[PDB]
Amino acid sequence: SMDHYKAKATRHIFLIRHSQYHVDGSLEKDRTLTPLGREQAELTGLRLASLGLKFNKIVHSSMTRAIETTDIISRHLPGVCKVSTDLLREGAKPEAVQYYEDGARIEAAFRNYIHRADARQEEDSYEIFICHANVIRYIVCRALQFPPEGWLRLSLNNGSITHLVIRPNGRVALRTLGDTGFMPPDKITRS
Amino acid sequence: SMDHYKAKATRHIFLIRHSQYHVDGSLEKDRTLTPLGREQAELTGLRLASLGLKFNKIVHSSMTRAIETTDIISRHLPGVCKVSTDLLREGAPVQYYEDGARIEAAFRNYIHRADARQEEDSYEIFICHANVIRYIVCRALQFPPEGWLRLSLNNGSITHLVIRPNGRVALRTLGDTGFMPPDKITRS
Ligand SMILES: [Cl-]
Ligand SMILES: [Cl-]
Repeated sequence: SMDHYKAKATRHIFLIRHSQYHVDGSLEKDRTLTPLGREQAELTGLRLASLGLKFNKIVHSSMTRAIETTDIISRHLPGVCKVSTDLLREGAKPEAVQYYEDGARIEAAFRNYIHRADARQEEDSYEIFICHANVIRYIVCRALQFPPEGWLRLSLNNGSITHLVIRPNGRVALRTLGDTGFMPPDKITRS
Repeated sequence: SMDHYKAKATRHIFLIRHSQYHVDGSLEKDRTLTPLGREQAELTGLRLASLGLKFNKIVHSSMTRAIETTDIISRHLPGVCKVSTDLLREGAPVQYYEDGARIEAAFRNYIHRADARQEEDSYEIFICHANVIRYIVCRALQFPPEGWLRLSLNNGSITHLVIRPNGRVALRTLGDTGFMPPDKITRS
């Protein structure tokens, strides 16, 4: 649950991990989805469209993998606005500096997108965020008031759907985590 | 992760919540699956069988709703041994102290206990109720057990924990019913 949180209606937060991608592309623009990754994103779009929900917004990382996952999923959700954000990117001892930076960035995403309620919300909301495993796991554990170690102990599939429900008083329920039940096992990957 | 734990191989723990059942049934023998519940169990059985895994065991609650969910799922898993246990039974929706103690006992007997005989990676199914599944997840991951009620598990859902030999635990999915059509999904 969440301290100092007050929103006007319930929020349904769907956190989608980007699909399988070419980790070894030289430049960020080369780090596109794999053919399997494109099929994963089709399955995720099919699933989301099948829920009978009107989504308010798709917010997505500006990394190539997340833009492409979004391009595919959005075809299934005609009329839903898309917002690109650099805040949901991952940055380029190296390890410690990178973790320090990533910590700040994932907390920033939490505060900006999850803890921050919109004063202009007028009904229950259904919000899609397409991004990466660190920020998704972190948001889940942060929202549920789990320990700082905790997010590293989750492991989420490519194209997976995580559903958090946030009540106006800040009560949080995790309805599903890392759901790829809608994908055949021969399409399921972690990277 | 878990302290005082050394296993020989990795264990894949699949925690399945019983399907939808008749909550108002008078006696425990009347609290059977609803027709939709039988449908949910079939979907969960189909999903489990599709994973290409030879499951080592199916451990289930001795409650009617769990026995019935198991009956259906086991049809999809021929040859897999089944063990009934009262350790996974739930009490009513200060007797609650002993129900609490029993979920800890369950965690200890089934999850924290590794088999010295198991030298190969194992795949273990537990079919039981939302309270003990949520507790197990929190305990295995060293989350505040009071976190338990922040987790919501659909009927017939699959929750998957991975336990490495050194006791490191990963949560791979929680409350997965993505294999069920939306109109078949229930929480009670
Ligand atoms: Cl991303
Ligand atoms: Cl049960």
